[PDB]
Amino acid sequence: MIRNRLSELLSERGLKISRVAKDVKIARSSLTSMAQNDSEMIRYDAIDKLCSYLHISPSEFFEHNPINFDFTFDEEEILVDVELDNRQKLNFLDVSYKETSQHRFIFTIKNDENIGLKKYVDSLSAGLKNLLFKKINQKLSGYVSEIIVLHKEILQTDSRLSS
Amino acid sequence: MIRNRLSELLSERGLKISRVAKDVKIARSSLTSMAQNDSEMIRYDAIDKLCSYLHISPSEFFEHNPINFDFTFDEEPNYKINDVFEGFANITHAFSIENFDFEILVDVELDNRQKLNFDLDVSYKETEKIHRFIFTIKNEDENIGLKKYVDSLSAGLKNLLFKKINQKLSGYVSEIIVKNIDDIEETTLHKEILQTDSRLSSDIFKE
Amino acid sequence: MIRNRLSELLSERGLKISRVAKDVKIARSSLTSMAQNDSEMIRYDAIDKLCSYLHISPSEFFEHNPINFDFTFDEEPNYKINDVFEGFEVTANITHAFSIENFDFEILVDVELDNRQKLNFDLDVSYKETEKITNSQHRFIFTIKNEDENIGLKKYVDSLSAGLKNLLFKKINQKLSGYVSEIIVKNIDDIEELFPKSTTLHKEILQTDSRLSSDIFKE
Amino acid sequence: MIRNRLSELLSERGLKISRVAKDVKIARSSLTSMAQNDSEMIRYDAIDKLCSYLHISPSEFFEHNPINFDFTFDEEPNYKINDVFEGFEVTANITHAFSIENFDFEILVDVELDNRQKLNFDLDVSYKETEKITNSQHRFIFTIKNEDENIGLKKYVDSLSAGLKNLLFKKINQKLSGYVSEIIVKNIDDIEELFPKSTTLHKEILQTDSRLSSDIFKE
Amino acid sequence: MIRNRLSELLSERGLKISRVAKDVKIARSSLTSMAQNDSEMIRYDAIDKLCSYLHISPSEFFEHNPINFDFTFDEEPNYKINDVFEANITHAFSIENFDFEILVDVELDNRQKLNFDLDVSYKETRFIFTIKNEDNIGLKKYVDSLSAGLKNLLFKKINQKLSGYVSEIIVKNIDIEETTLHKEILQTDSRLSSDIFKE
Amino acid sequence: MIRNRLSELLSERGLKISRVAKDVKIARSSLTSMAQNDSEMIRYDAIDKLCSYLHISPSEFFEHNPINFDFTFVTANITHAFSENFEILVDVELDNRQKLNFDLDSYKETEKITNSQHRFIFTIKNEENILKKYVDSLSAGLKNLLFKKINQKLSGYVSIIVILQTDSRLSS
Amino acid sequence: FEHNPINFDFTFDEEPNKINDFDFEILVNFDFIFTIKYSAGLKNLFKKINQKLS
Amino acid sequence: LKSRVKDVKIALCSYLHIPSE
Repeated sequence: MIRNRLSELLSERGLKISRVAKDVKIARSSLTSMAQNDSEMIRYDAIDKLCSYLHISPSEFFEHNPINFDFTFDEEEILVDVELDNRQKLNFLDVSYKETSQHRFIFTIKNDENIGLKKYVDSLSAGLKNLLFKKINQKLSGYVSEIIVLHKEILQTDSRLSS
Repeated sequence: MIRNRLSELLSERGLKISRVAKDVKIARSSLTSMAQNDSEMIRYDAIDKLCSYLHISPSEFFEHNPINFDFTFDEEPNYKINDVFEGFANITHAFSIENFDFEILVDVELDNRQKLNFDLDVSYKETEKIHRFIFTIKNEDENIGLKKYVDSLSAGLKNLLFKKINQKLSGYVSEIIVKNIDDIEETTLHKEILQTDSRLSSDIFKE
Repeated sequence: MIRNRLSELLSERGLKISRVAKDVKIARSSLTSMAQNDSEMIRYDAIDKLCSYLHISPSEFFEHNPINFDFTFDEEPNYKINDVFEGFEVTANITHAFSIENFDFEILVDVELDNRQKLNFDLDVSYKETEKITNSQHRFIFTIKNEDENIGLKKYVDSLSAGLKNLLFKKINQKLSGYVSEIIVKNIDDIEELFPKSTTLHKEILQTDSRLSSDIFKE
Repeated sequence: MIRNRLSELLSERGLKISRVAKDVKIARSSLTSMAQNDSEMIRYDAIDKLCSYLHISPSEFFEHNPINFDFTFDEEPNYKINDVFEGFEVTANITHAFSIENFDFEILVDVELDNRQKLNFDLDVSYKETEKITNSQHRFIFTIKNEDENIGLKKYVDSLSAGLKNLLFKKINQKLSGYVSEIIVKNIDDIEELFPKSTTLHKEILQTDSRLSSDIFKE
Repeated sequence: MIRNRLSELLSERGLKISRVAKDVKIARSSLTSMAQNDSEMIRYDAIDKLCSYLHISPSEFFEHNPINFDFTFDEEPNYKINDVFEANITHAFSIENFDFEILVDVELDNRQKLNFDLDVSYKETRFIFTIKNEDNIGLKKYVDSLSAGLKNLLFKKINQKLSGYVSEIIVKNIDIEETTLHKEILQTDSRLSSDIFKE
Repeated sequence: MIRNRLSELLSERGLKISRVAKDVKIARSSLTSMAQNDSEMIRYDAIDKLCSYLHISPSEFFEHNPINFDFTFVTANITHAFSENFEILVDVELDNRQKLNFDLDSYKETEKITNSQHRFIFTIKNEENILKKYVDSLSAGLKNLLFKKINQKLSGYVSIIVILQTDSRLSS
Repeated sequence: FEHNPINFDFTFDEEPNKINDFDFEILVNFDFIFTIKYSAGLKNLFKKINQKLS
Repeated sequence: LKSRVKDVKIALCSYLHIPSE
């Protein structure tokens, strides 16, 4: 669980993406992608150029939490595996379709044994939780569209969870 | 100036590339390079995995100093190459250089926007055999300000800077040399020139 | 900023363009271009002849202010274009061919002083209305949407003289004209008139020019 | 006469051509051409950048003198050329290909002062010998015949400064070399060597440059 | 400014082009053309025969004055022509406004050269033009100095050149055949009427 | 008999043909031809520009005399090419209409000062010493012009032979 | 056979060295005849390592 | 324990503490 903090810092200091790109000589698209926790790799040069410009040590740019989450699906259930440190691996479910520019199916988990999992999710900070929420949805949405298969409308459609 | 400070941590811990490779499912080949500070891009999954396995925080997996050094090489160098047919593996048998002088422009940007500027001049000295071309700066008294800035850095950053500048110097010399030398069939002469490297020795960059 | 004070000198001394063009042996077209500041490169011989004929040292021929403004426009703007079918073919009129709903983009200005320090101001521009200068030509009129936070730019601009401010005002408008026209031409294709010397919509929209009225930038 | 004083300023301030080119974002070739006076047309942006970077007004960037010299070469000279045979092919030594017996031409100099009145001085030049200063490149030497009846021209030239005098000398020699090389190449055809990178006689003679050495036109 | 004085001499003597053409054996057309000061070249042979026949010195034959007038016409004129679709030139084309600048460069006996500038505007219809600024009085003071004959020659030169600039512009801008319109305008002339060049 | 005194004026004032041509904007060849009394027709513009430049009235430019004269008729070496042995009817029409008539009648010898120029000396047989008094009164320039004209015309007639470069001399 | 409450994980290096016309790292958490607490029936796992080297 | 019994690393005796059955 790791995330950038560029989005916030930029909001706090009042600077807009446009100036940041011109001053640090980095393409707008890459800088925009790096601020939403989308890119998978962060070029070292980018970290040094930004840290120098925003006058911040790399302590602020990166936010880390040792707790990790593992998700597993079959080819036929969201098998989350809270994996805290000390190799204290744990296991936690069943979700079923409930109801249906933005088409969104609201699948809903329906199961008094999630009390430990809910406590674990509550501990994560706002940004990491938002990353976790985006990650769980992205994974399921990728898998769900496979069942439906010109314009590939299903690809644009995503899934949703609630609990 | 940013480095990854992986090797240091691993040594004090007492582990080895081999163990970590499996303990955290990271290709042995990649985990090797990322330890020599010589990989352009680092992924996030690596950061979290390594930070957790060694119970550390990102703050100590990175070292950052505001000063940045940029190196622009000369476009018109004064060089004489004397094709020697006798002898050709030796390199000295294939070609020797009477002279080779070019100008290095170094720009040092401090924390404050202030952009101090320094100028350097380099000259061919001799050919040692570890072969390795050796180049030495001419003026180190009119340009001592650069030396003060280089020493203010830590050991790792200085080592990285030295690795970078030496590689860049090797690039200009090897590329310029390959253009005015006739290739001879054997590991051809051109291939031997490419593998060759050059080192700059001075008080300003002692290590 | 630098300019050729040829026009002011010619106006003051009372000479006309033809008399000078014939006497110093420089071609009229080139001389009348150098009267304005459209020309990019000037020849040494022209400077020598014009300085000798008018009894002036090169100090009075050039006026230089150390300040230097830079202009860069937003790469990804917001534009809304509605196709209008009101019989453009019969009469070549801008309003008939199309209408503009909303046009928003960012203009970043980077005032650089004589000192090595560099300031930074931002400007937001919006479309207001199209106007009729001649019954054959029109000029779109935009307006800056933030003047309470950019009083500095007004303070620095007013430090210039009349000619250099005229030169700057021409530069910003000319750059705005090309950028706005390029977006419209890329978005909408061309239509030719029914009765032809025939002029298409692309050429007509390329010839037209924009303007950026604002309390800060005038004259 | 007018010249750009970039070289003297760069020498005085201690800066070097490489540093200036990187700082003002101008290609080194153009800047080193502008260091001399070979360039004919210069850009406004170059003037602004170089004046801003060096903290100088344009009054110091240009030096101007109202005087103006115009040289018109004769259209009918007397050329005496012998096609000496000495195996030029073995070694490209110009003197082997040919020798000059007697080359005489008339140079008409008009000196236009700041006042509308103008004077007129006439000069006669003759061939003498070949300097052979460099084994690869030889320079022809010509001397002004009448110096006693043209003393007035010397008085006027000495009123100019060092740089403008240098510029004047560069012009008379460059034009004299073009007039001579053109005449010589018109008289004799070309011969090429078998063993090269091969250079013909035409190309070698065009490369060869002359020089007019006399007290009036010193330095 | 140089003119031949043959026409004045023949009238005072009492002869006529017809008589001389036979006495000096010179073609009648050539002799009568050389009599109107409008031939570009005079042959050496002609001077000796005529000088001997009239018992006159060459100095009497030629009249010379140092002042030289050079006229340069504008290259960008304000021409506005109203086309009429109903030969009489007044029916083909009618001129609204035709304004251009004439630059005059009087060269005195001394090397010093004075400069005067004149503006010319269309008045009515021989397309008669007139000069806007007559005060530019320095040019007039000099025209008066020229003798009676030389002044007439200068007036003829300006009138012919004016026709050149005008006719060309009009014919090169307006289209017709019924001696067509084009063959009429080129023949049409023009005259600059004002006190400065009064004849 | 009419000639222009440009050459004498240029020699007297010290000016050279090169400078005069540039100042008066007249081609060098035309001015050179005019300065040696060769061209047949001349322009008014040249007369005015030259007179103003030299500050001279046309009186000095032209020299005229009413007396007129009328005439009526193995190797590349010219001498070896051909190989044994005409009368000239001259008049002296005076200004008073007192026309007079003179008769002069063969090849005497050939003299070539140089290989480049061959001259045939057609000395006159002296068939009227009164003609000679008339030629004497003339000035130097007009007499030289008369010599040049008669030599040119008679040489042209003799080059009968058809070689062209060679010129015939009628001397006495 | 005998239920074993212990299983072993062995992994050699992927880059061994020596030839003429051999030191490697075995991963088990602990770390020509090549030399260097957990019934003798099963112990005879030893058999698997034998085939591993050759 | 069902897909859930992954921990076996197979697309038991020491895993569920059961030759036994």
